[PDB]
This record gives sequence, structure tokens and C-alpha cells, in this order.
Amino acid sequence: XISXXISXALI
Amino acid sequence: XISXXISXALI
Amino acid sequence: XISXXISXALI
Amino acid sequence: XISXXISXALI
Repeated sequence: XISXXISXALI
Repeated sequence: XISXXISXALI
Repeated sequence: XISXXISXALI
Repeated sequence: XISXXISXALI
């Protein structure tokens, strides 16, 4: 259904 | 900072 | 569908 | 100021 999310802290 | 998003319809 | 985001503060 | 945007359509 849904895939991904939120990042950019570390990488 | 923020990278990614939301997917899973077409793909 | 949607991927990327907002940056250029930290990196 | 800001960098990135919206992708994940063709790629």
C-alpha cells in the first residue's frame, strides 16, 4: 500500500 | 533534512 | 509517487 | 536557501 517515510537526520 | 515521501499505488 | 524533500541548512 | 523538490515519477 504505502512505502517510504521521513529521513535526512543521520543520512 | 527531510527526504523520502509516500508511494505504493502505481509502484 | 512522491520522493525528495527539503534541505540545504545542515547539508 | 532551499534545495530538492518533488520526484519519484519517472524515476
